Amino acid sequence: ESYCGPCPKNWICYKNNCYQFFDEEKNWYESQASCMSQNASLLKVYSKEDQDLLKLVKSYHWMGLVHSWQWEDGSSLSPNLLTIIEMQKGDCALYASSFKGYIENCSTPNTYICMQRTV
Amino acid sequence: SYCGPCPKNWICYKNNCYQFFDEEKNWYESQASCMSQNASLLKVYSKEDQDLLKLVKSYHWMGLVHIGSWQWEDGSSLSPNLLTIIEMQKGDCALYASSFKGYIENCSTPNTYICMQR
Ligand SMILES: CN(C)C(=O)[C@@H](NC(=O)c1cc(-c2ccnn2C)ccc1-c1ccc(C(F)(F)F)cc1)c1cccc(C(F)(F)F)c1
Repeated sequence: ESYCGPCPKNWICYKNNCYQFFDEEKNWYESQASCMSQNASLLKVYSKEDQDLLKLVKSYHWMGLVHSWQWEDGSSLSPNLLTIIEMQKGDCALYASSFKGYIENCSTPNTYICMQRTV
Repeated sequence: SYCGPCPKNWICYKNNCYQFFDEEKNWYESQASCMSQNASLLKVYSKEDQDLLKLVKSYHWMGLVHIGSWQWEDGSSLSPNLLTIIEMQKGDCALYASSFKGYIENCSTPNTYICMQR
């Protein structure tokens, strides 16, 4: 038993991370700017256990992974977290279940997931 | 602010706790499963407080049953203007589907289910 947060009211909270799904399709850069305007970043995958809700996410959504692969915050992609699969020539990646990243053209519009860490 | 309290591995949203269960069970077995977790099946009371339900994919048991109207496990009645009820099978139980639909279903049919706690 626990509390979850802190998060803004309109975000899903799970294991002290805040998540928000955006259905208006945008390219990777526009998606990044949208999350930033909400004091957040695109989804960062750092723990299969602490982010196991991602097993339930269907369809395909921008996350903050760019091409080695690294996150927006400049940190590296830890091994054993995502299976990166070629799909379209590009330097950005879409999250899909379960813990997959599909390589995609950064200019192609897609739905996206923003995330705020609380620590 | 903070959301909860909830059990550690449940989703929290606007102070309600939600858990999806992938093992298919009939309505009665699903009700017993949620009760074992000191919870109940999903109750829908507000499209605003529960707008995350717009994002739910597929069909899942909720706590709505027919006896002279539809009622939740807790005995309260279905509020008007909350769910569109759709009938394509003979039954006395209902599956939730987005967006704010209830599909009448045979209580004996195995389905995935959503538990909720508050
Ligand atoms: C992109 N989005 C939005 C998805 O993918 C959504 N996924 C499913 O709703 C979803 C898909 C499945 C599933 C397995 C195989 N096919 N499908 C559709 C099986 C179950 C669910 C599910 C059911 C109930 C709940 C609930 F009620 F406990 F919360 C949460 C998920 C989604 C992912 C993560 C969180 C949410 C939510 F609801 F919290 F906002 C929704």
